[PDB]
Amino acid sequence: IRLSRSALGTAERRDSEVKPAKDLADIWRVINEVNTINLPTFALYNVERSQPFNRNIKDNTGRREERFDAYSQTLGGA
Amino acid sequence: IRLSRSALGTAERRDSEVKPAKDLADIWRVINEVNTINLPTFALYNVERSQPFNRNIKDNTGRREERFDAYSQTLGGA
Repeated sequence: IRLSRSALGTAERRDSEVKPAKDLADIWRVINEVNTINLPTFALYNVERSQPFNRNIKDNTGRREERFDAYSQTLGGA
Repeated sequence: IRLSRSALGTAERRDSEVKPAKDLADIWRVINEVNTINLPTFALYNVERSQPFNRNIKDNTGRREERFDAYSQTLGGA
C-alpha cells in the first residue's frame, strides 16, 4: 500500500495505490456479511489522550452496542 | 403590584411599584432559610407546551434535586 501526495500549487499530481488494502478489507467485509467472522483491531493511542473526563457528555450518534461501532474513531488519537 | 413601561424612544420612563410584592416574597425566603415552610407554586402553561419531547439531558444548569430548582423556568411557558 502506498500513500502519495504532491505539494500544493503543483501541476503534477501523484496518486495513491491502495488496491491490495482495498481488496483485503473488501474480503474481510464480504466474508463477515456472509458468515460472521472475527475482525482485526486497528487502534492508535497518540498523545491526544490525557484529556479531562466529563461524565455529562453522553449524547452521541452511532448506537454504541453496534459491533461496527468498534471502528468508530479508532485511529486519530485519543 | 403595578408593572409600568412607556413606549420606545419616550423621554420619560415610568417606574414599576413592586414594593409590597417584594416584601411578601421576601418574608417567605427569610423565614424559609430559618425554618422550612411550604412555598407556593407559580406556573404558566401556554401553547408552547405542545413542543415535541426528545430523550436528551441538559446537564448544564443546577442539579435537579433542589427545592428552588422547582421554580426553574416555571413561568416561561411550557
